Amino acid sequence: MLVSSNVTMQFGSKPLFENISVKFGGGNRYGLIGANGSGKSTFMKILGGDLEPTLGNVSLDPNERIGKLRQDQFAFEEFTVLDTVIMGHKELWEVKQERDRIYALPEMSEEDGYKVADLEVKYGEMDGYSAEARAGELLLGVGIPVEQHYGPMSEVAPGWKLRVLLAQALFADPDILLLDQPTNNLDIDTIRWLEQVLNERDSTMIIISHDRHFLNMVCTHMADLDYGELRVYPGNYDEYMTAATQARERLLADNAKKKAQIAELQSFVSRFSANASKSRQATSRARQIDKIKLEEVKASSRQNPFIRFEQDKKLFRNALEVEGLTKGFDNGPLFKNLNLLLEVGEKLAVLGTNGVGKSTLLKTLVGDLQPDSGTVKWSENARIGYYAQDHEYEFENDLTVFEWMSQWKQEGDDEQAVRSILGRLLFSQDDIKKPAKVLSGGEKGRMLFGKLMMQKPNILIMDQPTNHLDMESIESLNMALELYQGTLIFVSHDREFVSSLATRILEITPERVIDFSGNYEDYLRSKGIE
Amino acid sequence: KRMRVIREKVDATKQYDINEAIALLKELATAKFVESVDVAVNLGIDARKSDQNVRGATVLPHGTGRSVRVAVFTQGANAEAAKAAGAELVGMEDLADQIKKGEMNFDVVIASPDAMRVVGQLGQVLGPRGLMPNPKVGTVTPNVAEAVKNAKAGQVRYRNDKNGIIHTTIGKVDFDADKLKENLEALLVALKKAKPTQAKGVYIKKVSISTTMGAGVAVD
Amino acid sequence: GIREKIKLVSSAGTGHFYTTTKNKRTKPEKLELKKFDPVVRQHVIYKEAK
RNA sequence: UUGAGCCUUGAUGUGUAGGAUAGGUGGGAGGCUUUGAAGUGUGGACGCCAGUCUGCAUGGAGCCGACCUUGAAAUACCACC
Ligand SMILES: Nc1ncnc2c1ncn2[C@@H]1O[C@H](COP(=O)(O)OP(=O)(O)OP(=O)(O)O)[C@@H](O)[C@H]1O
Ligand SMILES: Nc1ncnc2c1ncn2[C@@H]1O[C@H](COP(=O)(O)OP(=O)(O)OP(=O)(O)O)[C@@H](O)[C@H]1O
Ligand code: NA
Ligand code: NA
Repeated sequence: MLVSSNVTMQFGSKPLFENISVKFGGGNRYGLIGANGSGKSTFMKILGGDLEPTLGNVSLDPNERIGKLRQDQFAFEEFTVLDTVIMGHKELWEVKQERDRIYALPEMSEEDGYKVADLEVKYGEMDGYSAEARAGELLLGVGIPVEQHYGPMSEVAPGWKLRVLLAQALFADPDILLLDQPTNNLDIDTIRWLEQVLNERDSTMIIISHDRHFLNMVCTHMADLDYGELRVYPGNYDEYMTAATQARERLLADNAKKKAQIAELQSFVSRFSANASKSRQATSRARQIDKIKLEEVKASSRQNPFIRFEQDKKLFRNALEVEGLTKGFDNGPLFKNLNLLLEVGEKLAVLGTNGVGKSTLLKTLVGDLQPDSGTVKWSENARIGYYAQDHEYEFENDLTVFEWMSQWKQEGDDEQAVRSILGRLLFSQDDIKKPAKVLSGGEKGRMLFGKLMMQKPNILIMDQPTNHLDMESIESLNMALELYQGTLIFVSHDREFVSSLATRILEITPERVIDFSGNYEDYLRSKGIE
Repeated sequence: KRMRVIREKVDATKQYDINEAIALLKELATAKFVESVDVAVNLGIDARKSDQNVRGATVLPHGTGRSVRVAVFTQGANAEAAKAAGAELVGMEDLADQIKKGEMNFDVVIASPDAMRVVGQLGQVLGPRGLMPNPKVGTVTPNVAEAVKNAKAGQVRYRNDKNGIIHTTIGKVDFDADKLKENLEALLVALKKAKPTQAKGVYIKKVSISTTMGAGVAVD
Repeated sequence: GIREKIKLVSSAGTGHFYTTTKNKRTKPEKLELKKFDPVVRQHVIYKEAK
């Protein structure tokens, strides 16, 4: 049983979680849910053994192995696919690193004859012969080509190369699996495959995610990272929901009862205890208030970001006009001669399903030049806000959080406004002093909203605006973005968001481009799919 | 059929005697064959850890009753000494790569610490069948002439299944009872010696002796 | 109160430790001071733990 | 009526590329089937749905290893699991 004792990690000024001591394993699957800025990923890489915790320890049996899904894409670009998907079993890979390095220099002397001769028995007893073809029909299950998965790791297009890293996680038949944010920005069919395959093997995966479906399919227990503690609720996602809600509501009712019978007692203590001839009748109750002692209540970490988008100078008639749209890089033109026109106030839901130009069209519209389209045009007083799916480049800088937000304080906005626009986002001056590139995916996404607020743009463009974001920071978007009076072009990969937010629909089919007016419900009825 | 009528002829739960079991094997052997009989012993270990594996090789006192065409993978002085050792292979870079390129395999792999041609030429075939020399198994040894005796005298090798059961041929049905007895005993003793350090519990949990086509029974 | 106790374990290999107090809100990282280790009688580096 | 466990018995554990739903060993390579077949007369169970398991037999005495593409070989069959 992989066990952890009294971790108490402190990042900056307040512990994300303190004195956690818990056992894991036993062949169960544990969800790891919590609020978007609750340090769950920090706990995960503490548990794996990457970074040492502030306090306490984490012990795992040395023979039993861990497999963690890392986000370091193109960290393996130098060498090919079929060995980078194998090198995730570190014990059998150093074997090859020694086998293919000792051999080269001539010749196999009488230290080779016993350092490399019985090195191949390590290959045999780690099953090195059935390595590629056991990983071949795992990379094929993922969907990284079918027979072409080979050559330099730069050969596979960076659109979906991270599926190699995903398949690297469970190839080794690992007991402990620690997949972290497994299916962010990912499709649905390969998610179906992952859900079906995860529970085929008998391991002890700890899975951190925010969608209900994945957790319910592949979970057996859940852990929270709320209120600075993880307490394990057995069951499923709905079971955790009902358990947490019921327990918190009963606590906030026990509190009511204790408050009532403390206030009534204190009333008597205040009336008496100063009377000249009845003073000693308040002291049988002064000592009884000292025995009720309502239990500590800690603020829930969920919260709600008060996101409010406001236009600066509204525009009229056509927002944009685009004609000539044709562009292709390797396979051919993803979209050929696409014509659309957007009136002001329109909302577009341009969904693509994993690699049809669903993001590069938005990149062209915001400006990524050299298309065949010669008639892309914006409105005149147009101000554009952009949410690209890659938040890494905007944070590849050593700027602190607040000063980074202060790149765009408009003429009239001060320290007070630039800091209230993130205080509104429940960011603390506690965290105002930290470097920008150290924030989680959801925290970076919300900071990007804190930047979208400043420009007050009359056009909004979002490319999967909800990614690594929890339930509440998606609900705030659903209830704030709908009250925005400017133009909106977005692509939410999920279904409920587009069905409840769309006004017009425009998807790039792998050979052509569609167009339709009416939300995703009516589009679903037109398609025939329920 | 035969195996619907001998299923009642042999009992599974009852543990037979060492001599009585082999007598039953000889009386159950029907199909025309040399029928090299084997024994599977359930070693009590866990395969999840590399330190508890039992990879070994030992010489039987009577022998298996068959000969193996072991290939000497050597070179230089080592590859030249094996010529008069009564082997069935020649150790050289060309005879290994090109010669073994179409060739299937040999019974054993000669120890070639002097040459540099029998290291990885096996590839998928020379390792998939476990034909590579190893120091623990004695396949990769400096005394080619001495290892010739193990190659020709029945140097039986044994390695664990991914569960922890070691099975190997103990002889042929033509062998006599008082010879098969000591033949099995020698392998059992070699396993007892080869037992690893942290092998908790009782290590020999069952000794299932059997033939190729006959039945399989316990003896102790 | 807010400033609680830590100990600076010795990085000379032996079991020795100075004791100090550190404000864990402002400083979230460890302490690194060169302090005299009397078991080995030389100035080594003294990391903090507990 | 049903839980928990054990002995025994019997089924199931395919992509590719290959004849084809090959678990690992490795014993062997020629054995199974006529105290009644490969295929045919015919149900149900399982299923990545292409296929396996299964009453008997009018007729029945004939099917599977060698080749082959594979990291590896085949209910030719038994073993310990
Ligand atoms: N270098 C740092 N200094 C200070 N605080 C940091 C640093 N790195 C991370 N943090 C904090 O640690 C927490 C990390 O949270 P975590 O990464 O688990 O978020 P998450 O969005 O739930 O996870 P993920 O998106 O990675 O799946 C945040 O509160 C963040 O502010
Ligand atoms: N610069 C490029 N070089 C090579 N191929 C590219 C390049 N840009 C895009 N592609 C490929 O063209 C297709 C366009 O994919 P795109 O970038 O639109 O992602 P998506 O999966 O549609 O959506 P999203 O990026 O929003 O998740 C993909 O197959 C991608 O691999
Ligand atoms: Na993280
Ligand atoms: Na994508």
